[PDB]
Amino acid sequence: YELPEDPRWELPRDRLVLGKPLGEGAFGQVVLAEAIGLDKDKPNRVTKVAVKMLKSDATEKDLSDLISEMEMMKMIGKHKNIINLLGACTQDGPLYVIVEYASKGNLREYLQARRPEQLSSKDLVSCAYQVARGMEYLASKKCIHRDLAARNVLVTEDNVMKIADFGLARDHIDYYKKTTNGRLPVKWMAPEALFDRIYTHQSDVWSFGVLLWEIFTLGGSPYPGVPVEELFKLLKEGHRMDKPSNCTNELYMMMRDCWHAVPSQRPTFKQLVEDLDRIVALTS
Ligand SMILES: COc1cc2nccc(Oc3ccc(NC(=O)NC4CC4)c(Cl)c3)c2cc1C(N)=O
Repeated sequence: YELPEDPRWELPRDRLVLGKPLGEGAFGQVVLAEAIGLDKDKPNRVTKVAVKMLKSDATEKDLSDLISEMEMMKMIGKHKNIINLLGACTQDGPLYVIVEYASKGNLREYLQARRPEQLSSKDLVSCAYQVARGMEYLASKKCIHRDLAARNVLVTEDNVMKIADFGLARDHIDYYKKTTNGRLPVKWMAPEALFDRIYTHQSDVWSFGVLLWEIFTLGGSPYPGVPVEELFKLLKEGHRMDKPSNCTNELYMMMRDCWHAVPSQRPTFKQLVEDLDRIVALTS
């Protein structure tokens, strides 16, 4: 275990004041932290940051995984609407990967806590637009998410949506095994991805369809009370979820377009961004 230094991102450990943990192990031992002078221009400023690290009893393969994650972020590059890499502590101690902090939790929790401040109809659509922008970027950089969901969209102090866990490789996951927090991850998967193991930017758009439904149900659980075996039957039968209560016909049509049985007929993020752009413009 000897990691190579990268002076682009390298940060001294003495510049990193660690803090309370974040988000229930959902992202693999993350903590709140305070980085003293990330920006070498203003070196006397603290910045609130998130810091992922390896677990108490992590394996040699877990380290391999965490490095790939770090390098992935390096390559993909910066965008407002994704979790950006800020730095890392690689030398003379455990690996710390420092990323942008998102004060107001994930999107599911964010929406649930703000059920009836209010979110204007505009806020919700604005929020959906932002995720589409973030996904357009990732798509432009050949990056397939594979698990796009409100659970993996974080929200900042400034209410900016930041996509997380995009990329994060692996290779036949168990459909039946749940998120121990209380979630069945297969319900976001497109049929081609679910059945045939074929992940594409189109399969992500299917998931974005489900994410839209999540938004306009203020953190609603999709296919509630439907076990795995039943979900298979439903998707096979061409079943699609009902329109949310607070959700226009235009937006529901967008969901349905995202849930088009034929992958190539689904709209691209590029298109979704443009449509959402226009729709945000006309909303209270
Ligand atoms: C308070 O809520 C959170 C804020 C967070 N802010 C930043 C990063 C977080 O966690 C993450 C979330 C994701 C990643 N990693 C990636 O996004 N990696 C990308 C390349 C695959 C990392 Cl390091 C840390 C946060 C998690 C929570 C929370 N309640 O769970």
